[PDB]
Order: sequence, then C-alpha cells, then structure tokens
Amino acid sequence: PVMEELEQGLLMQPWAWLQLAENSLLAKVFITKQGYALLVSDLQQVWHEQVDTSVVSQRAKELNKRLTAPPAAFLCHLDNLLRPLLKDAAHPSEATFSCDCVADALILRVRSELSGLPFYWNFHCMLASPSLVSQHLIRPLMGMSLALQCQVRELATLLHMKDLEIQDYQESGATLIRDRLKTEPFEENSFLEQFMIEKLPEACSIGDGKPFVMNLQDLYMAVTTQEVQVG
Amino acid sequence: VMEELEQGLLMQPWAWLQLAENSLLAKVFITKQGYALLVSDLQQVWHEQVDTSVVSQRAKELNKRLTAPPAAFLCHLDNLLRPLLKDAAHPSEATFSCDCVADALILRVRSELSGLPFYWNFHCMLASPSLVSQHLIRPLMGMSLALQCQVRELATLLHMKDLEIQDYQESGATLIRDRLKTEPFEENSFLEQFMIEKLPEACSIGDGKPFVMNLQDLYMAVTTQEVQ
Amino acid sequence: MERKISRIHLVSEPSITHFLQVSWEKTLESGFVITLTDGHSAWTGTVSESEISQEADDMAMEKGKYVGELRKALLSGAGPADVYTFNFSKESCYFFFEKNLKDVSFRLGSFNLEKVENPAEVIRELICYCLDTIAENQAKNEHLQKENERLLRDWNDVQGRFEKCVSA
Repeated sequence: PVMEELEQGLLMQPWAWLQLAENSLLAKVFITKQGYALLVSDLQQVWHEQVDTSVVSQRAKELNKRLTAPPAAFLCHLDNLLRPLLKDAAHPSEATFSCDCVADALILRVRSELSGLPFYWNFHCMLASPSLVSQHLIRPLMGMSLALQCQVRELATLLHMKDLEIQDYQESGATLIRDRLKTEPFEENSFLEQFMIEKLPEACSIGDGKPFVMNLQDLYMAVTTQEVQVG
Repeated sequence: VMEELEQGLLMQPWAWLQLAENSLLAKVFITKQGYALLVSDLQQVWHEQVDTSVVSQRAKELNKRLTAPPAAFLCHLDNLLRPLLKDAAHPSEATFSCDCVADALILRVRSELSGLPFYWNFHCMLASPSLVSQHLIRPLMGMSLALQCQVRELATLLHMKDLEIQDYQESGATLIRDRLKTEPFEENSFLEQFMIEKLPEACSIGDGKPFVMNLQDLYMAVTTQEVQ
Repeated sequence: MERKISRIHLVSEPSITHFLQVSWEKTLESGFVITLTDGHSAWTGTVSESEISQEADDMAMEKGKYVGELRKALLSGAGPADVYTFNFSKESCYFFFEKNLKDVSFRLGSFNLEKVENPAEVIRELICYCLDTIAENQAKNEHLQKENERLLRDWNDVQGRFEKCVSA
C-alpha cells in the first residue's frame, strides 16, 4: 500500500523547473517517511525512480558514510532540501545539482550542507515506462487542451452576446460619444486566421519547459485530479 | 528517402480508427518508397517504418497469388487507408483487427479489390521515447500554450467590448430589448465558474475522438512551426 | 450437359486465337471439363469439386465469389471493365488464368492439361455442335417471328372491330 500512496502522491504533485549546472529539467518529487518517488524529464526523455526505506538507508550509508541516520530522517531532510527549490527558484539554495546521462539511465546528484556538514544524495532514475509516461504527460495535456478549447468557445459566445447587446444599443436611437472606444464585430474565422499567422509562432514555443510550469500548472493539477477521481 | 517518410509522418494529423469494439489513433504516411505508421491507444504508442523490399517480402507471403510491385501495393494500400482515416460513416470496405503478442502490435487489415481478397499486417513495435515525445508531448504543450494565448486575447477583446458597453450605459440610453443585458466579464470569476462547473466534462478525453474532432488544425500548425 | 465455347488470346501467342470449350453437367461448382484448341492440336483437362474447393480455400474467399469469377473469366462473362490474361505452357501443358488489375495481377486459377491423340475428333465434334445450335436457334427465331406476325394481325383485326363497336 505504501507504494500505492507514493504513486498517488507523485501523480498529484505538479511539475517544477530545476536548473542544473548546465541544463534544465522538469521534475516531480513526492517524499514520505516510507520512501519517495521522482519523475524527471527534459522534453525528449522521461526518467522515473521510486525507493523504499531500505533502499534509502542503503544508499545513504554507501554514499555518505560516517552518517548514522534512520531512513525517515534522511527522507525528511531530502524533502526539506528539495521542496523549497521546486516551489520557487532563483533563491538562496546552497544545494548543487548535477546530472549524468549514462547508457539508458540517469544519475541526478544533489549536494548540500546539512548544518554546515556535507550531505550527498543520488537519484538513479531509469527510463520511465510508457504507461507512467502517458498517464503523467499525454492524457493530462490532452485534457488541458480540450478544456482550453472549451474556454475559448465560451469566451467567443460571450463576445457574440456582447456584440448583440452593442447592436441593440446602436439601433436603439443611440450615438456613440467616444468614437475611439469602437470595437469591431467579432468573427471567429477572422480571429483564428489572424492568430495563426501573427502569434502562433511565438505562442507555441515551449523552449526549455519554463512556460509550461509558469502558465499551465493549475489546469494540469485540476485535470490530473479529475482523472484520478474518475479512475 | 527514409527522412522524407519521417517528415511526412510528422506533418500528418491524427485519425480515429475503429476495430472490433475498440478505438485507436493513427497517423499514416504512405509513399511509393515505403510507409510510416504510428498507432496509439492513450496508453502505449507503436511505430512502424517500412521500405519497398520488406513490403514485397511481406506481401508475397501474405497474398501468395498476388503479383504486384512494391509501388503498386503501396499505392493501393494508401488509396484504401486514406478515405477511412479522413472520415467515418463512408463505404468502408476494409476491416481492421489489432492484437498484442508480447510488446508489439499486429494490425491486420483485410479488404477486397475488384472482389478479390487483400491482406496487410503492420507489425509495429513500441515507439521510442524520442518519437513519442516529438509526436505527442511537445505538440500538445505548444497547443496548450497557443490556446492560453487565445484565451488571453479573448479576455482583452471582452474587456474592450465591456468598456464600449459601459460608455453607452454611462452616456446614452436604455436598450429596447432588456433581455440582452450582459454582466461584466471578470477573468477570475469566469475561470472559477468554468473549473467548478464544466471542467469534468471538458477534460474528458474519452477514447480519443474529441481530440481528433475538436483540435487538429492547431496540432498541425504547431507541428509545422516546430519543424521550421 | 451445358457447354460454352469462347475465344481467347494467349499471351505466348497473341497473333492467333485459341478456342476454350467448357462443359459442365449441372453447375460450374460441381466440376467441368475444359478443352483448349487451335485448329491443329487440342488439350483436354478436367476440374472437380475438390480442386475448386481447395483453390478457393487457398485464395481465402467464399466459394460463391470464386465461382462467379470463374464464370466471368472462362465463360466470357466479363463486365465492362475486366481484363483476364490466359497463359499456357505447351511444353508442360500448364494452363492458368489471372485477373489483371492496374499494376497487379491475381493468379485466379491453374490446371494441368494433357494432349489428345486425335485433335481432329474433338474439332469435328465442336464444329458439329456449333452447327446444330445454329440450326436450332434459327428454327426458334423463325417460329417466334411467325408467332409475332400472327399476333400482330390478330391485334389489328380486333382493333378494327373495337373501333366499329365503340361507335355502334
């Protein structure tokens, strides 16, 4: 059951932007006293990891020897180190991050100072399975796109109603005072034609993934929650 | 040769496919030198790129009595497939059946040309992470960003229209039709109402039909922009 | 014992026309005996129900459709757009027929014919049957023409009688 709770928590969490020494990644981490689950990506490949208390203790002992800590304390310290970075960036961290892309696997090394002493950890993230990758990226993105299309349709209907009201005002023996405040009739086809050639090239640039985390996270979280509730 | 097939597959839209009470999303690009196919079920993605030599080798074993060159076979397959993918509720003379053995999908299509049987099987293995990402993830993120920009533009237009209506209201007269009164547009209130009311139905991907029917032109435009 | 004679043009020898005679008892499904001749030599073969069923199973389609295609090809019942190619290896006496479709062809059927020591007998039989059917058709046409003439005369007479009676 603990693994199931870890998976559900990882699914609930939103994407965050991580700036390594040279590159950038999109990461989602869920840490509990029983272990943790991590999912990283760079818009080309997705790596996933999930570890339990025993693995955490073994890795802590083998990496940073001379430290005798229970797995729960190590997990809590890892959460304290990671969560602030994911919530906000460009703030005092003092936690170096590095990545090594070994054959068909990734190693994410995190270094920090725990009360003025070294503290090292490594995430051994293997290639994520298609099922998990799909459930975490593809279906939520399609749901978000459909929701945004519905929002656009609703806004278009509202604009049509406002245009009808303006037409009624004009036809009711009216005379606009400020000619500058004159909105032209709204046409869906014309607006789409203008947009696709004026703003799509600059509005469809994902880049390194920063816009995705900065703009479409609330919708992503809502879609993921709805999918979880459905099934 | 090989690169042209990949570019054509990338520049193609998703189509809905029905087979044995099951649904699939298919992208196919067929030329005289081979074909490329990508099939997804919202859980896994399979890909198949095929050249003329293997086309002939498989056709001679599937249809023993068929004596055709690879180009003619590919042209016939394209003429058979494209009408079905383009739209449904048409004279579908082809029957499709998909099966999983271990990790690869076998998609068998059986039809009749001039009344004689015609079989073809796609042995599509699981798509590589790079192909899946390039074909689904990045285009979808671009589409979401474009739709958000469209929503922002719509909100600005609504604000301008509300300003004009307020100009009339403050200095003007009253509407002859009182039923046309519209409330001021607030972005936060509208977003809250949408999220709590229509998000559950709006975000219902279902079996992939709404994705194909609603937004495909945006997907094609985003993919083309990514190519350039 | 229905019989049908057709003229075909083998690809090997397109400068001359061969004659294919297909004879069946009740229906093509049960079986048929085919004979290919060119005025000098004849090759006779037979096809049974088992062979037709095996060919249909190999080609993986219903027996009815295969029988219809065989009727359209061998019996010269082709439609407005239907091209059939007949090949015959004389050295091996292997006669097959296929359906041409744009740039692809289907091996519709194949048989192994054998030479007959006396082609003259079969040629004479074919010519005699043709003459007999010609004579029978001519007699039937003459009888039908006589009946039509009699019916026309009677109709004209009755029309005149009705014309008189309507005024009476």
